[PDB]
Amino acid sequence: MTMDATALPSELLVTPQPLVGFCGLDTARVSVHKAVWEAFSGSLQRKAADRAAVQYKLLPEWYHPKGILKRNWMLKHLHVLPSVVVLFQDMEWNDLQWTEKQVQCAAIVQALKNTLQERNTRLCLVLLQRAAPLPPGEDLLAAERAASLTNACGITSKMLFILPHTEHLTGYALRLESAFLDMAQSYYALMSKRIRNHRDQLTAAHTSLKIRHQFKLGFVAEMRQDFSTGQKHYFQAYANLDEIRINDGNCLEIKTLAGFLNYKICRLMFKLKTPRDAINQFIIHVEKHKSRVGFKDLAFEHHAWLSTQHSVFAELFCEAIKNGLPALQTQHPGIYYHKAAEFVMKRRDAAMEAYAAMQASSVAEQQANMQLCDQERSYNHSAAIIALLSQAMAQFKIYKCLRFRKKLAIDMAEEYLKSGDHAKALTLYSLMLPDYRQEKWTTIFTDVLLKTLRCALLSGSVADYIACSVEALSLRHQSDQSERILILENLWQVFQGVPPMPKTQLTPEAQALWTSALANVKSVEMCATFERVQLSNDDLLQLQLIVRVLTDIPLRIRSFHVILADAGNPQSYYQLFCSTEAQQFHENTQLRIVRLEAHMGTDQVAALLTCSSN
Repeated sequence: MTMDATALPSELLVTPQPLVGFCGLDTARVSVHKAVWEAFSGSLQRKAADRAAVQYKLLPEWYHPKGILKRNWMLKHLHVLPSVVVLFQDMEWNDLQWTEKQVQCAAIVQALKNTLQERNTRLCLVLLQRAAPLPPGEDLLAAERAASLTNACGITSKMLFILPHTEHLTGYALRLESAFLDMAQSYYALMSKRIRNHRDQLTAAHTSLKIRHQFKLGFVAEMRQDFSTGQKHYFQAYANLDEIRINDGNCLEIKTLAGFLNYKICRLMFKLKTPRDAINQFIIHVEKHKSRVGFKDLAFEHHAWLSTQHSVFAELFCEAIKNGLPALQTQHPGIYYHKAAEFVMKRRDAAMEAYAAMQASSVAEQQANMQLCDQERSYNHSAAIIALLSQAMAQFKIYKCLRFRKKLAIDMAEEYLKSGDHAKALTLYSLMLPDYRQEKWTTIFTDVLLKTLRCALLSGSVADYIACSVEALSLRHQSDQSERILILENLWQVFQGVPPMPKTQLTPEAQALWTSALANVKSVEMCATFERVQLSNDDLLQLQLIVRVLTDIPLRIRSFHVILADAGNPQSYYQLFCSTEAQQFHENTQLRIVRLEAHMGTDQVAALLTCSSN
């Protein structure tokens, strides 16, 4: 009435299936019963369609509805009440043991039916036989047994069954499956009759009860593989939810109900091979819900639910893929993963100012908001962003949308930086530079480059630091000149061991990081100019390579080395006296330079723009 219709998150996320249960038993009877139990699980072994959909639980102002009034009654409707109960003993004709088992089985099934009457589950009686098969029509004592047991508890003869050995037990377990299915379905149809005869009446326009009735009958139809009546009922329940215009800040219960039935309807669509329907539903719903909230909006609201909603819908997509629905994938494989990811980022941000407002001051219900603040503080982990982008990246790779994998990987790296775990971030950036450099998009390339330098300096990975710095040098004309100069001087500093000057930009811990390093770390665009390739019998070659500098700020002129190329035999412009080659070797000789060995100001470039052949 005033309480919530249903409060179960992730209700029956698993495929709803028929559920038959029966009384708990000791280890030795179940030890004889083993072969029967793995005969049951052979359906799990066999293909799912060959598997009977049933499952095994193995237990030990109008007036409100029965069994429907509560969400806990509802959860009971899930599993707590199997639609079939079967009492297990062995059927064994005997002399005195026969009578003893008669008396005891009669009494126990008597209590069992005393339990089962109100819950209306019918109690079918199936008994094991290890003895030789009985020819029907031969034993009149079997007839007396049937009479006595049937009159013991009112369970009819047809309900009674016999459990033979495996070669027959297989087919008879299967026909048992069929009978259990039939009587469960009869139960479910009856229970739906209950629902409908309740539905005819109304509690003077509450319609929450109506939603409960549709949702219960959704259980029923989903359960019975109808897949249709339930989804119609879900549609109608959601509609009547809508006609309930929001009274007040209690939009959250509405949104939760919406998400529940929304999952239900979408997945039921996916069961029915109606992807377009599902897509339109989920969009319609999510922007409806975006428009839903106006206030409070404690920034818990609209963020967590929306992210979870996208999450669930991508999960439904994956369910569809498991089914085999590629119509939705060929358009876009991992649609809502990274929308959910951006929503959880927004959620962390919202948490930031939620904190901030909590520092403002903190007479009714306010303590609840306080525990809310604390609980979302628990949520400040935001590794969920990482997981969501992980799934998004995988799914994007599934259909070759590499642009977005790169974008979401940079998002991963930047949140790693917010995570502080700059190491993984620099690993990502290290992988991500080459693709952009090939891509030539000169805007983005420097934009990621400055961040990559930031990661290198914080990490103290001086090798990557210098490499990305020198590639920035090669074409740094987009940025300001003095910054180029500072980069270069920091580079020389670190080649000869001096820490970089942005000391306030650095922290003592990172100081330790890169003071520690360089123990293993060892060893502007210009051109190689060879005057004479394909050497003849006698010649000489001097400094003809021309070291053009694209950077404005000059490279300091101290030294340089060129390593004599092994091709064949092992051996503002600045033109100088270096002039290595002055000797004679064998003819038909060519040359090719690995790296600059740039000892002008720096020791060496460590980045391969020392072209071999232009």
